[PDB]
Amino acid sequence: NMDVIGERIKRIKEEHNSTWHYDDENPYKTWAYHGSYEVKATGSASSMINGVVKLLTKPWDVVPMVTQMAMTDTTPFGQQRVFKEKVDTRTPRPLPGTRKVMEITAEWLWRTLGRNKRPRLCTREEFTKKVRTNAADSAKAAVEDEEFWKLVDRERELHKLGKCGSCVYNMSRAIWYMWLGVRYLEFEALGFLNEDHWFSRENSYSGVEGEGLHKLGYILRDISKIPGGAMYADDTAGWDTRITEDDLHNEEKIIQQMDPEHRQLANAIFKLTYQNKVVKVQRPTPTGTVMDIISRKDQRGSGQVGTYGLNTFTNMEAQLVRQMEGEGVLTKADLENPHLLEKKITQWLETKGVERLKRMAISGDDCVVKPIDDRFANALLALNDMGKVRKDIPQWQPSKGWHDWQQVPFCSHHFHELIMKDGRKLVVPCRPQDELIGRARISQGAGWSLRETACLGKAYAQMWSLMYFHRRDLRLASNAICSAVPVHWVPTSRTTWSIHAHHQWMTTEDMLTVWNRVWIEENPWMEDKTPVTTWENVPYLGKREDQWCGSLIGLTSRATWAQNIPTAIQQVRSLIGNEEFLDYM
Ligand SMILES: COc1cccc(S(=O)(=O)NC(=O)c2cc(-c3ccc(C#CCO)s3)c(OC)cc2OC)c1
Ligand SMILES: [Zn+2]
Ligand SMILES: [Zn+2]
Repeated sequence: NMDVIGERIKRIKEEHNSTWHYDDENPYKTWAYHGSYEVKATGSASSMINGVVKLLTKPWDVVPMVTQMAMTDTTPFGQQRVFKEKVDTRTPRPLPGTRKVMEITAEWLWRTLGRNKRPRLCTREEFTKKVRTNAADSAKAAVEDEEFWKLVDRERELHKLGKCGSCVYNMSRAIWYMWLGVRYLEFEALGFLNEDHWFSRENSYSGVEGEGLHKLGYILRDISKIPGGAMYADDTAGWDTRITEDDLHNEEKIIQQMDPEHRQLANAIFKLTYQNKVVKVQRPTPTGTVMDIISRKDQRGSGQVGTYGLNTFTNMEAQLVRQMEGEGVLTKADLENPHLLEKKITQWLETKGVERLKRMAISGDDCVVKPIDDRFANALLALNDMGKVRKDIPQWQPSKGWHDWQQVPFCSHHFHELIMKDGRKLVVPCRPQDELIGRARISQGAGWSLRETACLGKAYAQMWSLMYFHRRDLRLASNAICSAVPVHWVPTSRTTWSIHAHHQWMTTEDMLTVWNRVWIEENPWMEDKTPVTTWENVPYLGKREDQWCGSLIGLTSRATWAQNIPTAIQQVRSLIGNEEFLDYM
């Protein structure tokens, strides 16, 4: 194993020769520990509060879920405890028959995904445009520096020789150039999966990449029209820690479809930074803070370019295998059998495979499956054996599914069908309101002026008018924030990092205009393109559903808040100063 990771460790070792030591009190049990050196502690024990949102959401100052979100520890203490709880595990190797089925499904799935698309290398100018159309960070400074690209070419030459000198996963401008350089190289070799939308619904059948939150509900509603059993949405306990060496080897079959110059670089990414990895993690000691240098041959690194796509691929594969088990194609004896018959797996994939993928909505580790019948609830042999053990349920307890798509959890949301005053139906996204308010009340980082804080508040208020308008409290709060923040101020920073976020709320354009564009114009499931001219024609959940999902409607504190909200608006206005403001109440 030292033949792949050696050069990276030797460099860190040499660079930190003053403080390099082998700490014998290290907590690594499944990760290989190479040594430590001294660092300055990074992180915060709590999270910075957005005072603009907090002032306009008074009834939530006392809500437990709202307070909990305002915490979250990124210090070496918090960092060590998250590592201990999840990341320091070992997944038992899947049985020989399970490995055989997985391998056959992986080959077939890769041929299907690349039936119209051809893999290709991504470029410096693509990476440059992405960094630029995100920054408006020291990443835009690096991208503009020629010496950064020279380090990239040096590293790539080592990768062409099957060597790695500086691609280290992190749990001076030199270390940062090595980090951004590692991400460019990964973007170069595997970025095509994201950039050329290999996991779009049209290309993957089960995928939902590029759809966006406002469309996931409609996709769930279309899956419900297919004959079969209930809709299952089982959560995996730490999906990324459950990615095995057999998973990684199946994921790399994609290199067979690549041009030779591309294959070489993708192989270097797999073999050197996925199937082997050098990791840096901060640890508090009595003497101070240290950086630990660890390594391992499996698991997925969350902060990686290929993570979403390769997780979507492996989950699509794992769910097809569970469907085969559910249908009787895969038995307990088959899973234990190394000399298992490939023919029936092939026959099922070639005759039923695409139809079976159409029954699913898969986004990373997130899945919804509508099997042909309910035998699927008890088809747990392959799932547990593959290592995709379900979260908070005994291993052999049958899965509980839903006979109503509106009750199905997917991507931290559930989805409602609303009837508009004009008779038209909308499918809207919903999540517990405490999470939405809790998230909006968090400002990202320290040393942020009122302008930047208010603008982030406007971005959250505008995300709510576009996605969560059907929530009474959120439409009021959103109007209140847009009344307190100057009209010509542009929403800054991001409200979310989700791949399902398209950020149409990042504008000074009228929100009712953006609403019509998303929900009417661009909406393929809205046949009648008649615009909605007033927000009074933009619907709400029924009071009871609103209450079921976290609303404070019907509470005295909420009535007191709604009554006194112009007073709070004026206090934010008077503190921001003399600018142009608009009354939305
Ligand atoms: C990923 O892991 C996290 C962990 C903690 C925090 C966060 S976060 O605050 O940065 N984001 C979310 O909580 C969050 C947001 C969304 C969306 C919101 C609006 C959207 C739209 C549109 C139309 O284009 S999409 C979403 O949609 C599926 C899924 C999300 O989470 C699973 C993320
Ligand atoms: Zn490298
Ligand atoms: Zn809801």
